[PDB]
Amino acid sequence: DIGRSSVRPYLEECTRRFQEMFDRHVVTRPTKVELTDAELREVIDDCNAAVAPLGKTVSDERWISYVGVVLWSQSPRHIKDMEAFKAVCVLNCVTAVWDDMDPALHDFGLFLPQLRKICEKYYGPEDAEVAYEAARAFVTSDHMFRDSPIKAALCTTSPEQYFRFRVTDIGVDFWMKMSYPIYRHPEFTEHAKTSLAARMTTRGLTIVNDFYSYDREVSLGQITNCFRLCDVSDETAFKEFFQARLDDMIEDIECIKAFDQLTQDVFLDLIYGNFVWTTSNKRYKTAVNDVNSRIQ
Amino acid sequence: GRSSVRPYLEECTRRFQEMFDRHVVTRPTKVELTDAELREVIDDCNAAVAPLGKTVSDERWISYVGVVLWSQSPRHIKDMEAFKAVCVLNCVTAVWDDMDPALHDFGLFLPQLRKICEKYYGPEDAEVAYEAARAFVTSDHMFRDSPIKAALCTTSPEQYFRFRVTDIGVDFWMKMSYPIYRHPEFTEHAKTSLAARMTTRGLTIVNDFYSYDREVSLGQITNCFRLCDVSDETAFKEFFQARLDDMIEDIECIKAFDQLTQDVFLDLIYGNFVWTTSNKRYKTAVNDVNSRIQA
Ligand SMILES: [Cl-]
Ligand SMILES: [Cl-]
Ligand SMILES: [Mg+2]
Ligand SMILES: [Mg+2]
Ligand SMILES: [Mg+2]
Ligand SMILES: [Mg+2]
Ligand SMILES: [Mg+2]
Ligand SMILES: [Mg+2]
Repeated sequence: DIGRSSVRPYLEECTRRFQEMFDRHVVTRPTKVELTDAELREVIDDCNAAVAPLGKTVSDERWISYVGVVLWSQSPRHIKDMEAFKAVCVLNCVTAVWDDMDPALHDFGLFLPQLRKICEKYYGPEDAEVAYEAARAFVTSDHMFRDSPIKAALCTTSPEQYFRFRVTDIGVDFWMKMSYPIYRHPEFTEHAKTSLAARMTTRGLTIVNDFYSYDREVSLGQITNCFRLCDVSDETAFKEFFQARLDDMIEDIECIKAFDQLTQDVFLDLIYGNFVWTTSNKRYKTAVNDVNSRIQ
Repeated sequence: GRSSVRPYLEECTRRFQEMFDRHVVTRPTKVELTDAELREVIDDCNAAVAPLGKTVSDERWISYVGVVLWSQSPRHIKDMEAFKAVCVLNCVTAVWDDMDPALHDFGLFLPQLRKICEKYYGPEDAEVAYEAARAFVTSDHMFRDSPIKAALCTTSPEQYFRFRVTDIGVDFWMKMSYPIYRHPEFTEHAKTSLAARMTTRGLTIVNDFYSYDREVSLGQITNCFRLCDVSDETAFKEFFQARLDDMIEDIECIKAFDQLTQDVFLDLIYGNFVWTTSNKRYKTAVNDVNSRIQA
């Protein structure tokens, strides 16, 4: 019940502890990519050009709120392909719309060609297929698991089962497989394609997202959130659960430091940058305001 | 003696089997190949690894291929050409897994993997199977003397099994096996790698226990039982129970999948155990079936 329906009492302390953790384990700050107004407008118009078959209009402010994760969580010091950057901007945004849509509106025949059109505009032939398959797999997974028994089992059993589901469902495998062309770094490209890149970063992305999206998701009956494993109405059990998740994040980050310099740079900018964006998006500042729910 | 799980061999085998009978229930069935299929498979295996210069005996091929014969899901098979492809791809990449890396020639071996995939698979599936084979052999190579491998295999069971999702080859297996079944739900789980992540621990814990002696004699660190002091019967006992607990949890969550997919997942884990307990490979440290000869 409502005594369990929000993580608001822990908002300030957990935000502080998240930042404390990154300052002591990552150290290097994330950094915005600033697109021009023309580049931002190109991205947005391509976004509108992808969801228009599905019928709905999406405001500039909604697009800008979706695209911030790409602006904050890539690795600017290592970028070599700004066309691949813009592709990740568009692909991220249009599949976030899909993630927010009611499944009865998931028209694959109309939407999948639009995803391919994006990948072919921005990527070479081989990259286009890799980016497109991951986009296809991501939107199919989100459709697949709406009120699936599989999701219920994997989210309610253990943190191990839940994070295993999230390697795909949170979109990080997709992210890696559309982002390696930005960097054109051979080791990073191989970790992206084995999905080791996604598995190394899944928990740090997921735990942060789950904390700040918890209120919205429970109000909408969405079960894919690790803090639904613990009783968030008891401070003691919550704090103990939360420390376990910080420990998870720390172990991952320290193992990431065994990767080569450029690769760990990208991995860590992703995790820390997602945190910075997540704490500045109004999507995650009520259960249900007008920038995150709508309609069903 | 410190690198051997020999004192634990009988009890752990019994406990493994008891676990499967209780939690899986239905046993695996071994695929019978005719003489012509088996000779087609071995001929293509030899043709594929010939440019790497190391002869491989029929007996060695048969030892590699048994895992495919035992760990697929016979009552759901629809495409025996894809089945034969998995036989060949499994065996040739197992030889690669047993090669000194100085003999890894990607320029000679990668086109042999492509030629196998194009023979047995439709056009999309040949790409999916080829990429996963490429991913597997490249990973085995690039992690051979690697601080990344050291970190993931020494830190925690959690980091270890994360590396094994790729390293043991199960993601490869799923991406080349889905065409055998033509089951739409199974094909998607294969392509997201959820299939692989559900089955990794049950495959890895079994294989690790029985390949431990061989691996530590060859200086191979990719084995979860190197996380515990196998010379401490109390510490080993507690560790082994924790790994059984991991297998049980995975298996009970697999049962939430649709009936066919769950048959394929559980046949894979249990069939692998049945094959492993009768593979000669695992019966010495290094024997001249599974020798990767060196130095
Ligand atoms: Cl959900
Ligand atoms: Cl190894
Ligand atoms: Mg989602
Ligand atoms: Mg969502
Ligand atoms: Mg969320
Ligand atoms: Mg190996
Ligand atoms: Mg091996
Ligand atoms: Mg082994």
